[PDB]
Amino acid sequence: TEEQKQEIREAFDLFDADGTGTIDVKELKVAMRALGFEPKKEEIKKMISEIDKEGTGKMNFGDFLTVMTQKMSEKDTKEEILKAFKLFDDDETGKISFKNLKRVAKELGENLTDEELQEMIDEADRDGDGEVSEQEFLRIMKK
Amino acid sequence: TEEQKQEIREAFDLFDADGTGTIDVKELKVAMRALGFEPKKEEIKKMISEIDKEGTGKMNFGDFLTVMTQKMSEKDTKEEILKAFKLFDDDETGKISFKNLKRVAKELGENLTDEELQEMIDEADRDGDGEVSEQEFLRIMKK
Amino acid sequence: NWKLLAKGLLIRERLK
Amino acid sequence: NWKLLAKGLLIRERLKR
Ligand SMILES: [Ca+2]
Ligand SMILES: [Ca+2]
Ligand SMILES: [Ca+2]
Ligand SMILES: [Ca+2]
Repeated sequence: TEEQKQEIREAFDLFDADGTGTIDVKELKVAMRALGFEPKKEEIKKMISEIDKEGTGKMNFGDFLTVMTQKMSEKDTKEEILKAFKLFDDDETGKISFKNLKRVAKELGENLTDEELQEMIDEADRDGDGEVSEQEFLRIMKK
Repeated sequence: TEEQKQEIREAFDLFDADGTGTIDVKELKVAMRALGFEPKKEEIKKMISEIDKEGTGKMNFGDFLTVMTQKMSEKDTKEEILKAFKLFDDDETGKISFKNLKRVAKELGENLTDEELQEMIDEADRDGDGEVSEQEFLRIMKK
Repeated sequence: NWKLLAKGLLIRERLK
Repeated sequence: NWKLLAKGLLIRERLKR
């Protein structure tokens, strides 16, 4: 999209007032915020390392546009996955229970035994609390 | 339902005019025909072996009812699957083409690349003709 | 994906 | 299996107006 590309250019240019064609990689968090992201500490650490593999301290617009395109795609995918989580979690308990999963499978005409449904819970249930969190669901949706 | 349970009873009793409570297993084809099924030779061979695992040559009503309930449910799903087939095959060519699949994915809002759509054709295309027959579609659905 | 799409098609048809 | 169900839910929801 051309309008989104323009918005990304405008956010980059905020940090390049001198017109050098580069901005300090340390501005990434604020640049991302301008674009409506709120990246976590670990995410910033990883991105800065990925963007500036040569260690110069600087990024150009093409680098910035590539990463922001990636992040926008990832955000859209996340939001869609979270929409699906809510469709499982119809009781709004914040977790997908065996009950929610059984209900879904039945509703979608999918014939699964309790043993097969329990197996899906166990597969997703990384933290061992017997139900499926947003993070667990996110994880299993991207595999 | 009880209505159809009675049709099944009436079809059975056609072949038990002496009131023994059993009919010759050899009558299975004609009894199924009475109920509106036209089973193929391979299906009859299989059912007779399945129904008469002890080799007595006779079947009772409970066993007839069991097999007929299964055939009825199998028939209902086959017909629903072929309803979906016709929804893919909207050009009525009798095969689901790459074009048909792409159209369906688009109309349903599933973003599949040409590579992913081609993967789906290859998965279903057992006979190697580059398109998907009713038999292939039935297979890939009933699994 | 075949099951997904087939069921999508049948859901759509029913809603209509 | 998680994926099919998730996508099935999203497809159904989309199809409702
Ligand atoms: Ca829940
Ligand atoms: Ca858990
Ligand atoms: Ca066709
Ligand atoms: Ca074929």
